[PDB]
Amino acid sequence: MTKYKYTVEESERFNKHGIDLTVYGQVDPSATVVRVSVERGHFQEFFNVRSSYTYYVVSGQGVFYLNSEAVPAGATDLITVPPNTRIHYFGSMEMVLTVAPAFNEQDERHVRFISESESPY
Ligand SMILES: O=c1ccn([C@@H]2O[C@H](CO)[C@@H](O)[C@H]2O)c(=O)[nH]1
Repeated sequence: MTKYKYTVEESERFNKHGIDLTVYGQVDPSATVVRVSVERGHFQEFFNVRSSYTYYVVSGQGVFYLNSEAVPAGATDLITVPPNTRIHYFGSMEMVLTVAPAFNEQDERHVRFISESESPY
């Protein structure tokens, strides 16, 4: 009766601000986990008032901007962003993202769009 396994085939998959998201559909108040694929960048800056965003970099190389501070990131690195921190990133990377407490779109806040020319990837 209990669903333990979620697959890519059954996931919701869409593009948002230059990234390709795989949202498995996990429901759990403690955290939710998604895949993020980025070719050149996440061309938007945002923050989340409630949840920490933890990015594990599966492959590739990029750079996060966290409250405007550059944080280089590469394969096998863990990037740990606390709540209420402005986020954007450039790069060519495959990542696994944890949002803890569970992602709620109501908690996210748009700061600005970013020109695609700003990414050096
Ligand atoms: O369940 C989730 C988790 C993350 N994201 C999005 O993934 C990006 C993470 O950088 C942000 O645009 C964030 O809103 C979603 O859309 N849904």
